[PDB]
Amino acid sequence: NKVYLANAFSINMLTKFPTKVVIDKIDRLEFCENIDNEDIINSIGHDSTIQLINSLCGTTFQKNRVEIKLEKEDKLYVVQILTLEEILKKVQFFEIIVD
Amino acid sequence: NKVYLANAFSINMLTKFPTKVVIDKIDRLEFCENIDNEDIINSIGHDSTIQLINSLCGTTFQKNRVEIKLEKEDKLYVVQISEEILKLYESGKVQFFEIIVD
Repeated sequence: NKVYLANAFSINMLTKFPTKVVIDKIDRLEFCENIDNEDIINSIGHDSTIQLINSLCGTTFQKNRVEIKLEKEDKLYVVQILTLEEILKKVQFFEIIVD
Repeated sequence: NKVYLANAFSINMLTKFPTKVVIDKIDRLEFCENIDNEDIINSIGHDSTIQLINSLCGTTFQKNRVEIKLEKEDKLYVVQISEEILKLYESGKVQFFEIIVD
């Protein structure tokens, strides 16, 4: 089981077919809880994104692009849409689980 | 139920959460067989993509842009884009996918 963070989900991440995926819209509390750990693989490359999540979840990610390829049992966490004030200002958080 | 034709899949297309989708990579034969039908809903807005599909499947779609909103049981057929359109399809950068929603 590996767990990724990105700004979107794409069909291009899936390796095996046919594949079942469960998708849920989650709140900021759930989102910050599950991304705040050592094993999560960050694939968000825009700094403004990286700041937005570091501000709202009090984490320390650095902009790091990776081409992620999801396998059975992998999880993907997605944020969709600076300084503190701006970040507080529209945003959604999703959880994607592969089977 | 509704069946769409698109050039992308997006989380915003889903109406209820949590939701499950089954995704399959299909070949040209199954793709063209499933979109060559009366009640399909064409969401593709570019002419490049639409003549490419028509060339390949022998269909006669038109550039029609729509906001897709998938509910339970709806199906989506996607042409996934990873001179300009021909380069991608013959570079091995265009693939075809079946998405059934739950």
